[PDB]
Amino acid sequence: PNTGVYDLSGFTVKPVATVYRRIPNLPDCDIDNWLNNVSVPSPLNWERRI
Amino acid sequence: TIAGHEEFIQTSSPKVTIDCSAFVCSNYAACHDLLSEYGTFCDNINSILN
Ligand SMILES: *[C@@H]1O[C@H](CO)[C@@H](O[C@@H]2O[C@H](CO)[C@@H](O)[C@H](O)[C@H]2NC(C)=O)[C@H](O)[C@H]1NC(C)=O
Repeated sequence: PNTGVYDLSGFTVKPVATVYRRIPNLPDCDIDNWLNNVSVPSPLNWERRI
Repeated sequence: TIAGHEEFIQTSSPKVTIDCSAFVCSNYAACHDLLSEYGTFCDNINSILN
């Protein structure tokens, strides 16, 4: 090649450290705050939550 | 008497360089693979600006 000044492109990539804020809809149901309840009912009078 | 007045003549302009592949297909490799078949399109732009 000839005597000159050549513009040579360099690169950088970044795949890591995403953030993903979301502003979600409703508050979580918290099933596990009910399944870890203390007063467990017996098979005659089982409970149910919807 | 003697009168003075001034005038301005422009002799130059700002020198602008453009990295054509960074402008079109910034960091994304699929875009670079697609742009590689227009071929001699960014080189004509670079040579005109030089
Ligand atoms: C486990 O389930 C019971 C429901 O049987 C929850 O009991 C409630 O406790 C509050 C305490 O302030 C009472 O005012 C309510 O009347 C109770 N509900 C009923 C239907 O009796 C209890 O809170 C649950 N445990 C947790 C951690 O949520």
